[PDB]
Amino acid sequence: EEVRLDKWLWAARFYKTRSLARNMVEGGKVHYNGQRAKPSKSVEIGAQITLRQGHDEKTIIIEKISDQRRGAPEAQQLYRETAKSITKRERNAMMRQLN
Amino acid sequence: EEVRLDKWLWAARFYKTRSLARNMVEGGKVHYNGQRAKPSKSVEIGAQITLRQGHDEKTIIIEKISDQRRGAPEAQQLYRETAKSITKRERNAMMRQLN
Amino acid sequence: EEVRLDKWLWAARFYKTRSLARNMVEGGKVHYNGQRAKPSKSVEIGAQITLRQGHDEKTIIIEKISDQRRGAPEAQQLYRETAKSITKRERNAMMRQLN
Repeated sequence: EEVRLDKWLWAARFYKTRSLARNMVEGGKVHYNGQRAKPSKSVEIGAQITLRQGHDEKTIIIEKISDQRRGAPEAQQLYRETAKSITKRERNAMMRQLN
Repeated sequence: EEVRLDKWLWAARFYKTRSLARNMVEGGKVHYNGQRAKPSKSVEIGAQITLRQGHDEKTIIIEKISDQRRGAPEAQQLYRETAKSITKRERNAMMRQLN
Repeated sequence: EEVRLDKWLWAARFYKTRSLARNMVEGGKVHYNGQRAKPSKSVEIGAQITLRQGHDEKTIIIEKISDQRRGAPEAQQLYRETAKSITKRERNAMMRQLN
């Protein structure tokens, strides 16, 4: 019911290890509702996370709270990425091919 | 718990002001479950809104009912845009200047 | 509410008849959490369904459980498609007759 942001990011399979997720938050690469955050902050439903994956930026809305890391098909249910983020993500994807 | 459509649209930050939202609903530029509606209609969870935000059309599903207009990061949780609406917005968009 | 994968797929308007839906699961054309399934498997919220529609594949998450096939505006609320599935569809799309 109460889970840390680093934990949650890990449970959602955004980062491979719990350490990587906690390093990523701490290095300011993850926002929570548009701000820098602690990795021990407890996640809320309807919160906005903005995170960096490889070269992508993703903004996702927390749908659900788990402290368990599960198979890929089963982790997706915790979050939806905004339409904003998707189009924006693929537009920069494009550009790199054209470069 | 009971919120007007014009109000909801304002809270969701689709229109900047409440008054413009009611003018938009009155002018048929907003659909509620594929039909024209009154701006005083009480919103439901899981309802379909179709609206024009500029030169685009957006179809979104109400995720959450609030009567509070809040910051941009916090308004996104009220709705998700359909896969249909997204692909279609992007279809017509990159259509406009290659023209 | 206890609903078949069968009925659910039909209620969400993925396949036009209840029989076609039962046939698609039975022919292995529908995955449930990355596996082949019985069309009698009871559907759960947050489950991952991967299905063949046209020449496309779609990955969606169960948002809601209904056993009622309702109007198109009203069915969309049972499910969301992942961003991944969306980009994958349009990638294989654009790539199609651009050929």
